Amino acid sequence: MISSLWIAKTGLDAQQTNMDVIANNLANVSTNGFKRQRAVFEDLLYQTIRQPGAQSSEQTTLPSGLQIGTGVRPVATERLHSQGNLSQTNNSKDVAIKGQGFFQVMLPDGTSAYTRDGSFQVDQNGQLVTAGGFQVQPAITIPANALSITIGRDGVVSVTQQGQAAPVQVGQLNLTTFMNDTGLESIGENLYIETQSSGAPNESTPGLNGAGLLYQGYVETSNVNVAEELVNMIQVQRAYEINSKAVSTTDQMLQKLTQL
Amino acid sequence: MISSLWIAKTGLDAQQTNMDVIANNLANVSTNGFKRQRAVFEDLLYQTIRQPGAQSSEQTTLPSGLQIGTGVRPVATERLHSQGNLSQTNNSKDVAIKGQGFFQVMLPDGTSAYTRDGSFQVDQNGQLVTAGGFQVQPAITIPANALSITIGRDGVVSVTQQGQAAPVQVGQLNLTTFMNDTGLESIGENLYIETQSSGAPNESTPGLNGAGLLYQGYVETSNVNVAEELVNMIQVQRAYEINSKAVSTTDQMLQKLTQL
Amino acid sequence: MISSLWIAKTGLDAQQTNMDVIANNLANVSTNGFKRQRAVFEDLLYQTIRQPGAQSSEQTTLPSGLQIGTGVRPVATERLHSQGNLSQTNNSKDVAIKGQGFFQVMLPDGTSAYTRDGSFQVDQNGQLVTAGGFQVQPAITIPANALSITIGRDGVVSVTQQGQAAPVQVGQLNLTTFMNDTGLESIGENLYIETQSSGAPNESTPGLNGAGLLYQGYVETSNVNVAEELVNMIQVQRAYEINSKAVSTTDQMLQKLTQL
Repeated sequence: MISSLWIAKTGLDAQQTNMDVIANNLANVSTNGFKRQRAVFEDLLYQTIRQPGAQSSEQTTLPSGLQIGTGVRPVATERLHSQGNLSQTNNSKDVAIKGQGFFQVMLPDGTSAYTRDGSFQVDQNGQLVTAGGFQVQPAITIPANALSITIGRDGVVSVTQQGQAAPVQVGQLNLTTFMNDTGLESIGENLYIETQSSGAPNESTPGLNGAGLLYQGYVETSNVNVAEELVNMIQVQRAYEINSKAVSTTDQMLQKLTQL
Repeated sequence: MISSLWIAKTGLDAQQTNMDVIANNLANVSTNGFKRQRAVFEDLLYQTIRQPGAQSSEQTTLPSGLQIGTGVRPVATERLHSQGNLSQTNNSKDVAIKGQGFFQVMLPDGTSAYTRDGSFQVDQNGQLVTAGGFQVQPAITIPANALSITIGRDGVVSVTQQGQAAPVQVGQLNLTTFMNDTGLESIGENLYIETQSSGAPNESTPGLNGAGLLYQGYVETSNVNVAEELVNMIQVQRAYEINSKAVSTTDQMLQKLTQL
Repeated sequence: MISSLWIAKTGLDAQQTNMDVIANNLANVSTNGFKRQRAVFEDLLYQTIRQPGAQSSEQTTLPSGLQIGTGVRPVATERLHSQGNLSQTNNSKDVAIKGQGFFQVMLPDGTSAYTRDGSFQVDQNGQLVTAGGFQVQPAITIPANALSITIGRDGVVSVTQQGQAAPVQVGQLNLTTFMNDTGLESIGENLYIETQSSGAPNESTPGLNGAGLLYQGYVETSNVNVAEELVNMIQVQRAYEINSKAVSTTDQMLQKLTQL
């Protein structure tokens, strides 16, 4: 209709996506291992009318010609993979991570996902699963007569058998690093899957080769900054305010043109 | 948006960082070996509208030109490395430090960490560890037939064997001194790893070369005074209130402006 | 468009600058050595319609002719360089200044800046740097075998070596003073630079030449009068309300001028 109205529509859509991201952040406080997400925006086409070069006279140059431009196309959402603030859960199955690294988990379809969530569980068959039976990699099977479990800083998981005066080592729990942590594609369940952007996964025991360390009895909190989200929400509401104002102004312009 | 909103956003961000630092300081009272932190702030860019020099006429000079300025960027969260108070734990397996010095520790990489926590413990294989299987350096192996253990002010760890009336020298436990204590980067557990600003580690015997002494039966208490932290908290909370008030004022300004 | 509307726009922009200054002042509470700014405004053109002199008759003179006037152009922002409130931070690396004067600092660009922050450090090479690794002036280096540092209120810096019973004089730390401290152009980091409105930097030992004294273990707090800032913010909010109302009135007058 008018070049103005499409531009304002793109602006409204951009503010709406930005509010979607803020709402997803704000809802996911108190979710373990969640990574704050933030939208990066990007301006659209520029309809060039007079070429910014294009010497006007035989000598003059015509600096900074006429170009209009449209749109606010949202180009990406970066995920901030910073260390969450650890919290003392004092729970024997809850393990947190300090530094880079992701737990590897075998999805029932046979593919591997990666989670920064150590809110583990032990099922019927003794496996370490994670809130949904997603069996970890490599498998760790607690003996049926084990009493108490411990997970060292180096990932060595061992149990205290009954009667046995020793912590026999049951399994080894290793992490995985991606040379682009941000490029993982989340599929829900607090899980990410490998894509072309993240690059190949390097699996190693904790500590070695850039991975972090494992802290039993702690859980990683979401790195969502509450005040940042609140001011973001105020700013987004006002930007939406203003863009709808622009839509209405273009409406009034067009309507006065109609009754002409 | 409005410049005011960005400036006040940075103000709330800085005050939240201050509040979180103070909360960590206050919640870690009665944590052995904790080191008190404080945040140091720093203002951001100054948008110069008129340059403070920039003569107007051929005579006049325009003193103190117009520059707005933004932000309260927190330039650091430094850590005060003062000597904590000694308290009689009476436990023979706990040692504290008087003066400079950190107990060196082997991470699973083969690197070095450093901790002022001498509540040493015995693993299954007899190596001295510190709350996490951190095999102290250099390697120290408590004998199986240990009856009592002593650690002098020069750091020699010697044990009483059955039958023999002599404290056989089982190991030596020297401290590590950095030229900049503040520069250390914590990785939790009250452990610090060497970094470029801390300086190269100087490993040396206790008591000599500026180091401190090793006191058995003592634990060093956190250098956090509750009264100081509470007065600091009062000041910070009032600043936080004022900054949120400024954000709300800018909100009201904008929403009325759009009501126009 | 309308003579009313451009004047009202100038009023809105002046109030916006005023809120910017208030928000930067108010966000920089709890910033050591910060100085409050205050914006000074200045009315624009006065379109003369009838000259206030300009005899109408051979005898009458027409007092108080007709001139309309526009604009509220903000002409300057003066930074108030008074003494902040010294507080017992009780740290051997924090020194405040009592009276006039600035610490000179050598930026890596080679040029000189000046700061009223004593929140110093010692980097890996022993030098005193200022929360950002900026080498103070003149050169200084703490010997590696130092145990303490004291800054006499004359400015002489002396450390206590090991063994030696004498605070060997490491160096001398002197201040810099300007005739117009307000003229200094701040560039963030709490560092100002010499501008040609401030004048040549006159460097001298503390005390002499009108420079102030050095107080170790103190930090000079920002001189932001919070009550003045808050009442100013309320006043600015209402003034913005009023100017937007002026824009609204002009808009309605135009709207039923067009409807005609």
